[PDB]
Amino acid sequence: SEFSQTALFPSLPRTARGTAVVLGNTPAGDKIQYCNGTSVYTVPVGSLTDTEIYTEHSHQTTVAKTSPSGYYCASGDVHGNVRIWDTTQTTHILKTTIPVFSGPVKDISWDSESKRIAAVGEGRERFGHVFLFDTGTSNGNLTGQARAMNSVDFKPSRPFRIISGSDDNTVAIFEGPPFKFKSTFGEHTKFVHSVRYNPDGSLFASTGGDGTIVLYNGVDGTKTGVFEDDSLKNVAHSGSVFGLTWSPDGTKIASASADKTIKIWNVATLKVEKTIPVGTRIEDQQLGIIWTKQALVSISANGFINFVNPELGSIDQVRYGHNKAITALSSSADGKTLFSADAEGHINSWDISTGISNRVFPDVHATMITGIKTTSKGDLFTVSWDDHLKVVPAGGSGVDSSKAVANKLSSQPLGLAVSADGDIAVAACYKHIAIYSHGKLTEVPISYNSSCVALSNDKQFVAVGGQDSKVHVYKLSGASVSEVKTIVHPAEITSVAFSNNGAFLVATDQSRKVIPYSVANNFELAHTNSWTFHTAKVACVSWSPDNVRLATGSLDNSVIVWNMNKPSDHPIIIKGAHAMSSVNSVIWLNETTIVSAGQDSNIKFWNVPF
Repeated sequence: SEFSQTALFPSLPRTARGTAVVLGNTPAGDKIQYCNGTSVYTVPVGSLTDTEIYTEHSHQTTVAKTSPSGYYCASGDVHGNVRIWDTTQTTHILKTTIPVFSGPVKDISWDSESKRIAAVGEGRERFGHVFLFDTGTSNGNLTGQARAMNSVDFKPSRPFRIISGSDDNTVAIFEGPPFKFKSTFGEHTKFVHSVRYNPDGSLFASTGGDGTIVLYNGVDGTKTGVFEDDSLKNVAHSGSVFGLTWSPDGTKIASASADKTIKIWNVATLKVEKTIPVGTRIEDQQLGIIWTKQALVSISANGFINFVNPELGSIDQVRYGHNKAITALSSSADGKTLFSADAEGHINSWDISTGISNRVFPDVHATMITGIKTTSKGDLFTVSWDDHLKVVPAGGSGVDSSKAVANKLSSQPLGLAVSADGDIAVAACYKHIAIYSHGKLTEVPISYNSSCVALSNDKQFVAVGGQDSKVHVYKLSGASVSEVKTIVHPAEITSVAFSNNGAFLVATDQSRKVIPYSVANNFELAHTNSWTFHTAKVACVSWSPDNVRLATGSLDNSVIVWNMNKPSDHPIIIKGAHAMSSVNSVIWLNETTIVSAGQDSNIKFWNVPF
């Protein structure tokens, strides 16, 4: 009512080296599903801003699958929980939730009728469970394999069957309902990571650590062939195969491997038609893959989403982003570009209007970036816990990190402020106020530990928040500072910002207070009202271009919009702006538009009318 979300640049899937990423998809195949944090993402192969998120799991999400009917989605987590919910409405009403076993769910499978669900993983009491979706009633017994079950799939045609892959190196097949163990197959010599039936259920294939792909008769599970690459010796891949998927017509199979390639195989000839190399880096290993009626997607170890053109044997599109906590944002002066930085030093550029992303490479930092700022000349200023302040030139690749000027800092940078043109940059460090201008770094030692910084638009003031529960305001001339005000807070300062017109300075502290000061009144309190609505640490603050409204992001998952003109009015509270996640950064793109980023790797845009 008082606000609405206009867009989302979604988190990439969570990844773990040498671990499979299982994807789900909608009936039309127009959208895929994957997980990060405690959420389930439904990403369209069409849009880049209309992804949908479902965040009701209380534990780290592992896999999510939408029913053939398309009305429901069954998602599991590391604790063995499987939630079944409506995907059609913004309410996502829970139909059923059930703890299938004590341990992480690794894969889930809906049956053709959308009446049954099979879940496999690492339980103490069992590695798999099959039950009716609406009632939660057991539909059989998946006992049979000795170790964790990594993959599971229903035979889409009658007579119904269920196949599974396990860490015991075996493939198992069950018949029913009620489902019961039928047989085990031992073609594989290492962990089985993926087992899948073709669209008509006449056949299914398996693959895993041994790098081989075996083909089987869908009803009895008798081996009918193996896919081998003529360029290799009796194997399909030169390393572990984390997943395989069938083309819509069932004539081809695509596999994703640790050998950094995606291969398209012809089912009839059992030969590889095309090998699609992603790159030479360990980040290029392929950990998951899925072929829908509208797209073939493969996931890199770095989280990137690769759209494959099976016909041309090439990568059509690649979506970048983040799967680790976003820690800083900056938007271009012209409002067309947004830069985002994360806890692991990765930076992405985004076209604000389209959502198209670009990953800065090589990385500007190998660790935690606590500040980033773009300037009117394309330069990109950054500070990181590798104790450096770097300036990266622009649009030649867009940001040739390869030509960034690095400057070692004396102490850890916790905040960054840079003038519009990049003439002056100031970094609040643990034991210094670092100033960079005209290619020279000057570091003023301070007797307190700073926590944040803000530079006034006219470049005359520098406000430094401190762990001494004080806001130190200085008049700046070159790298020479003169303190003109020391503002006392009841707790440690967490963030600061000057309004564009320089009329106000706002500071937030660990007591959860948000306090603005009148610069014209020598930094005296602008109002007596207590703006203490956040129920958790305030992590960031930013002013609207109107110099009246401001916004704060907090560890309590919300963004709050404050109004300097009506201090006693209740503020606008976007509750759960970033569900189960802290809002680390916020910026006003215009008088009624805010962009937020959180620990959840999500970047959200909000419209907040006057």
